[PDB]
Amino acid sequence: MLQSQFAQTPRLALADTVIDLKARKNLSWQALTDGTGLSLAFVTAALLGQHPLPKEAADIVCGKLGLDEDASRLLQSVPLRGSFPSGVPTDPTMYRFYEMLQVYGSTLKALVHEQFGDGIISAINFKLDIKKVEDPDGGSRAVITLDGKYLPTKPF
Amino acid sequence: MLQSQFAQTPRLALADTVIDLKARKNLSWQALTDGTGLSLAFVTAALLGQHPLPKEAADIVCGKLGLDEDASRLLQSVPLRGSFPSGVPTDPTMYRFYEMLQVYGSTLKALVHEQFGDGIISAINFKLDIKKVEDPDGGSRAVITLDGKYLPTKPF
Amino acid sequence: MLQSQFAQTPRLALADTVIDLKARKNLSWQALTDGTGLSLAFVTAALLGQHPLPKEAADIVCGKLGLDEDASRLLQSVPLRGSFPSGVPTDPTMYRFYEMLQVYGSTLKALVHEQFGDGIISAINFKLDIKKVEDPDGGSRAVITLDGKYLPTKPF
Amino acid sequence: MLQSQFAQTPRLALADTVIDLKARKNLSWQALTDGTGLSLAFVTAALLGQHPLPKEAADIVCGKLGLDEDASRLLQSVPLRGSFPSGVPTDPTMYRFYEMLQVYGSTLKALVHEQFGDGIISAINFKLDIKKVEDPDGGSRAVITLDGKYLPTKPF
Amino acid sequence: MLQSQFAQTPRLALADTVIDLKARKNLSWQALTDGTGLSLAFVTAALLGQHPLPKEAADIVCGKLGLDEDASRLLQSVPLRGSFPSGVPTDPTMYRFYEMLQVYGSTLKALVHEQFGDGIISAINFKLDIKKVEDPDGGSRAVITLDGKYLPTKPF
Amino acid sequence: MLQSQFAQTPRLALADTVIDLKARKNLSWQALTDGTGLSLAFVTAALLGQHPLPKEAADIVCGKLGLDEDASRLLQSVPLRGSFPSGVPTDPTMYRFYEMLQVYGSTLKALVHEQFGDGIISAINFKLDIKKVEDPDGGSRAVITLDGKYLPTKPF
Amino acid sequence: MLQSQFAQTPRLALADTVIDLKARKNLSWQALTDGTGLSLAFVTAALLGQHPLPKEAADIVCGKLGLDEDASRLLQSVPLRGSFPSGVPTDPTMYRFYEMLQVYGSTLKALVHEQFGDGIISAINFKLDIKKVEDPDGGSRAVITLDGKYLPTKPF
Amino acid sequence: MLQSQFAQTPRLALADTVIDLKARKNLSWQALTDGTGLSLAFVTAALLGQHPLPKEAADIVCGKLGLDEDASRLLQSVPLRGSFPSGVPTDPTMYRFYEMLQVYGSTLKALVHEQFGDGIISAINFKLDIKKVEDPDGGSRAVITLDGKYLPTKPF
Amino acid sequence: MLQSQFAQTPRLALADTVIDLKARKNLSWQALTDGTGLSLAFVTAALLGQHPLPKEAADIVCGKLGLDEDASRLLQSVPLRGSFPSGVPTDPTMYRFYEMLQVYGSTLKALVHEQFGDGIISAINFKLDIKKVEDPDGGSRAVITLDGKYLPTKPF
Amino acid sequence: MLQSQFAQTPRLALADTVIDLKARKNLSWQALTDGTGLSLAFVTAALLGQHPLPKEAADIVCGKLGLDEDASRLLQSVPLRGSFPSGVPTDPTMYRFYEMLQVYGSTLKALVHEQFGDGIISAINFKLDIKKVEDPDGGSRAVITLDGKYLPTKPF
Ligand SMILES: [Cl-]
Ligand SMILES: [Cl-]
Ligand SMILES: [Cl-]
Ligand SMILES: [Cl-]
Ligand SMILES: [Cl-]
Ligand SMILES: [Cl-]
Ligand SMILES: [Cl-]
Ligand SMILES: [Cl-]
Ligand SMILES: [Cl-]
Repeated sequence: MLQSQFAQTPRLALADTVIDLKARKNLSWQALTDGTGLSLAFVTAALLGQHPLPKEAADIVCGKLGLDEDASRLLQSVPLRGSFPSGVPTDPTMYRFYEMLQVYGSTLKALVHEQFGDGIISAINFKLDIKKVEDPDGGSRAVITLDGKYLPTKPF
Repeated sequence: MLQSQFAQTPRLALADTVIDLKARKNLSWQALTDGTGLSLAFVTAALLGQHPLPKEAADIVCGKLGLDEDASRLLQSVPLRGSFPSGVPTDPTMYRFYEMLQVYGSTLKALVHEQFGDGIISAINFKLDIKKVEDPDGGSRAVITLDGKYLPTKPF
Repeated sequence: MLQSQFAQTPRLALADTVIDLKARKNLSWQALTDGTGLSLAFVTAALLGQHPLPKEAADIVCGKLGLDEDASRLLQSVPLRGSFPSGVPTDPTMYRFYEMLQVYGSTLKALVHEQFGDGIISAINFKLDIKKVEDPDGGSRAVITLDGKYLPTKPF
Repeated sequence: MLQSQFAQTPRLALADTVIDLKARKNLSWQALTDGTGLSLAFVTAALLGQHPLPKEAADIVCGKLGLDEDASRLLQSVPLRGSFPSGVPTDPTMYRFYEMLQVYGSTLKALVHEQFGDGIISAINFKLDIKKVEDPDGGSRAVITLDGKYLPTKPF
Repeated sequence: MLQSQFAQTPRLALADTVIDLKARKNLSWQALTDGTGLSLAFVTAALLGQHPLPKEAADIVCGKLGLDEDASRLLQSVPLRGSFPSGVPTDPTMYRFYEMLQVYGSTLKALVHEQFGDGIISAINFKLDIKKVEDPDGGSRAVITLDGKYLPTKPF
Repeated sequence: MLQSQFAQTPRLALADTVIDLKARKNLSWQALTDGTGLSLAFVTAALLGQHPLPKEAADIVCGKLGLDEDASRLLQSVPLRGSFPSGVPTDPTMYRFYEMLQVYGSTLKALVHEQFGDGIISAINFKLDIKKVEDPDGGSRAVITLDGKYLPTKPF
Repeated sequence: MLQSQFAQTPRLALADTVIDLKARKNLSWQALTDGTGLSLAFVTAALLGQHPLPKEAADIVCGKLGLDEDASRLLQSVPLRGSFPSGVPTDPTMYRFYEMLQVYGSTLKALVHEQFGDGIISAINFKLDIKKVEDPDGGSRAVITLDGKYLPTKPF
Repeated sequence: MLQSQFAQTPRLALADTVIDLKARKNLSWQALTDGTGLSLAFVTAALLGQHPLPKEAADIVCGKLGLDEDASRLLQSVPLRGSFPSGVPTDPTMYRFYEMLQVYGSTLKALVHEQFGDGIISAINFKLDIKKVEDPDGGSRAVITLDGKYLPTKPF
Repeated sequence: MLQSQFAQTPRLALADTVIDLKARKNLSWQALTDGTGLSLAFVTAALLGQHPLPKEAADIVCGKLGLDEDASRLLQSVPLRGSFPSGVPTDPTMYRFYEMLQVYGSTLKALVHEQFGDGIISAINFKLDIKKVEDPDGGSRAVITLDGKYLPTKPF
Repeated sequence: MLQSQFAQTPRLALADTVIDLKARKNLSWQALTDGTGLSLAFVTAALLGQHPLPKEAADIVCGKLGLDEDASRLLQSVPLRGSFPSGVPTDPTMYRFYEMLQVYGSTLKALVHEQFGDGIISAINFKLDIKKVEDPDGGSRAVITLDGKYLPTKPF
């Protein structure tokens, strides 16, 4: 039976505990995802308070971190989502993604309506991934793929 | 001498004109991008006030819309960027991209630091692309690629 | 080719014109919906700047109001939506619906997750209806029906 | 003597305990409502801090959860209401209901004044219910009914 | 058909005109209320954009100010209400009433629930009046009466 | 020596204690006022953190609630006043008074200047009272009297 | 009959005209105050939209600037006061007075309650003066005197 | 070596202790300042978290309050200043000083530039004092003196 | 007599015309500074509304831009300063300077207090310059020098 | 594996400890920087929560303060950066740097586009330095150097 949260505090406190135990055991997010059968972006988001995990995955990650059954039960609950509820990010790393939306937000709207029609690209029927690729200039680039269902607005 | 704007008002008024003339001439954003040698998302963003265009591309787009030499010069100016300066978007289409950042923002930070290191993904050394694909369950999906250079923090 | 707006100013000015002409001609919202084949809530929202109308409906409503082809083209454009972008409403009539959300918002979330699962009730695959009913206590009641698709959040 | 709260902190803390105990005991919101004679939405809202319960109902739900007399006394107090006092929700499930109000808020006002008159649809003399129905595509829909008394504004 | 406003701008502009003409003709608010059969507080609020007037009263006030049929029709339309939509007042005269609410707001809630019960004192089924009385210490006092219907919150 | 607070936290914590003890003893606000010689609204506001009480009254109310000398000393200290410092109220009961000010705020200013002159109605040389009347339409009404000294603004 | 404003726009527009005409005639604020019989701070505040002037003073100031009777009548109206309604000042000169309040605001409250009692120092029964003094260490100092009536808070 | 704070929390907690011990010992702000050789406004501000005290004065006031050497070391640290960081004050006593700036802020700017020139009146090279004077019309007045150095803005 | 502005609108409108005329004549900011005898950063800031220019410099730059005597007089007026009064910048170029303050703001305070003492680094007795330097590792760097007088906070 | 923070709370609590221990041992920021091989501004920012330290440097600074291995591990984690996430600073020392951005922000943008081109000055590839210089007029000045890489916008 699915349980849900009405406030962020319990799952943010669990995320605090994950960050601490992960650092103490010198673990990576990839290591916590290994063996769950789920995607790196989904499992990491769940541990940071933004998704529930299915029971089997929750128990797997909880064993790796040394978390108990109470923690696993909480990880399986549907959270109250939002990773920056208290204002636009000040952190440069997070801010750049907001800046991408500032520069291209109106473009995304315009091109969605041209290429698809009236409606939205879903954030729920939706997958996200990030990959590192080499830049021909020698550096590296992050390629973030947003893959969302088009939901049309139809007259009724 | 490259020129720049100190306020959004002139380029937003020019964007207003573009929207109106594009509708009057029944044009697409793709048609305005055709012949510029630049990508759809970049030219559309420029027309909506978020990038300068080089002189050649500015003159081509202005020719298609019936805009004069003053408009083309304004289009070649460096703008004061930002497509939603007056609050989080209320428009559902733009809001969904903000929601993606709310759910995955902390995950993106965590995975950038794991896969790249301390630093940022650029929003200016940056490419944006939208593809429309078929949805297996019926309908269509948008696959949006954000491609940004990794810039490391420099200890000093 | 479908056209879209990047700012609210043009459609809000058209809505201003609609309000003025509707009053001068002593028309009702029901009369403006009559003959479109569309629902009262959808057509009224479109006229107030929150939806595009298809060409045939746009042409019919503009005929009743005495609006020209430029207005009809604008009415057919996809708007930048949001009926209160400048803060929580002060108007008592609109505020009561906001108050309903303040009192029951956490309940709606909890019961959606219990009866449907993780995910959302859609605001896009969505229909709205308002009915007037006579109250046994004397007077009347409004029965507002929100009818939205459940979109599940699935692990990936 | 009926008692009331002047701050949200105690009832939010009680709601915290309800969420935790219902998860620990594998109870549903419907299970807690059973036997109170009150509607699911009302009892759930009360437990989440937005209504008082009558003594009989409060003792019923507290008995199921293992909460003591101090908790039941607090549940019987009139709360300081508001389920999102610290900003527009970031949670997608809650946000969609806010978005419905952004798109249709001005329409609701217009149609209330046309069909009822000057005045408001009450959020106090008011009932809310949520029903799950099938969608033809094999999924499901939520039909949320808002049923409020019309209170007229009359000259004085 | 009763008409309504969706934006404040037309009625605020009409209020602007009223203020200017009132000053030019050396009129009082009492003089504009005289002959309408309505209360000073209601007619004054209507002229300042916060209520509609019935046709007869609207034509009378409009006659005293020299306003035409267009102004009178607008005065008869249901407004989008709110006399300070852009922040807490800075004006000392209005601010003091806000301060009374800051000092006594929690007291009013506490005493309403004790003397009436759970529910609200209505701002819609509501009358306001201001009286001037001589202060025994010299000077004068304003006695402002707020007279609102108690609307109970009952379980459903 | 009269003492004063620089932060709300201690008196808000004392108010928390008052609410809890009042509920445990099934007391009314009227019972706490009885025997102090002061008005219900003043004593209630003091206990909710918005006024100091004189020593005699502070000792009487503390005796009824079971509060010690430390609580009484704090009740005698001048508070940092303000019953909603963190935003416009979400609670329906408190909000209605704010709405009253939104609708009639500009009217109150206009009528004060007409009937008194330039200046303010005091929130300091000020008395507040709430009375219940059993209204012929069935139910009851609250009659709230705001009684404030007129303080004129004079050239200097 | 004393007239009053409900919006700042007319007096801000008059203030714009004053500033422009003052610059064209190379006048000082002191020259505009000369002959009115009123204080420099009061007349300057009036011209900047924050006080009404008496008829005789309004006429004298209007004659020196070349302003007409419409301007004088508006200058005699009671304004909607507030010189920074749109946020904390960014201007360094005004900001320093705000900073004085940030550093010493809690001290001013504490010392008012110690030296006077519970209550306020009036901003209405109030005089402001600024004086220039030479600094013994070279340069000059501004001595700004705030002179306000103590209004006590008394139990009722 | 001079120490400094980067967050307000420690000095606000110390100010909390000062307020409590001052009340327990029935001391005045004047009594705490007397014997330090410093001005009442400076020492009171320091104790409320807004200035560091020199070692000799810090130990003297700590001796009067019964505070230990840890507290004195904290009182000697340069604070992160600001007595209302969380919004415009709601407290009437503090608010009147803010209202004074709302009414006269633009006047102060205007007269500073006239009597001194471009630049600022300093809030750092600055002294404040408060003086109680008797009012001829019965009662008392506060005379608050702000005394700041003029720092000119010169072209460079 | 030195003149000053009380609102930003005139100088922002003048800045608008500067930007437009500078682009039409294809001028550089350096070209506008040449011949004034003043620094590039000061003259540019003046033209963008943030400083007054001396008469001779104002007349020189106005001659180069084709602005008339009215514009020069406005350029000689002391402005109401602030280049982003309407929120944190969205433009990436301006935002980075804000981001440096976000990252290093607490460090600047700490190191100012250690190296200088209690007090401030002045923004008024202050010079700014920006210089382009080659980066030893490739590309270019901007070196922005902030040169401000230390003003100590001393006890009084 | 590099670790990162998702919330500011742990590194802000460590900064609290650093400040306390630094004062207790009467240390300077320079003494904490000595031996790290890093610059004063970088190490100080790291200790205040704004940068990770390399292991060697983290261990050295922890040895000077009496901090354990948990503190050092935390200092090596990439922080969620931002030294004023809860509003514009009230602290005068910090505020002056914000004020320099208010006065010169548009100038910096303008001159970056003139001297470098379209793009930004980095806050990430960035060095900060403070120098104390004696003022000829008596006293001292801070010469603060901001040294950031120019990052060009890449059209695509
Ligand atoms: Cl969605
Ligand atoms: Cl949706
Ligand atoms: Cl209601
Ligand atoms: Cl109501
Ligand atoms: Cl008052
Ligand atoms: Cl006052
Ligand atoms: Cl200063
Ligand atoms: Cl300064
Ligand atoms: Cl950067």
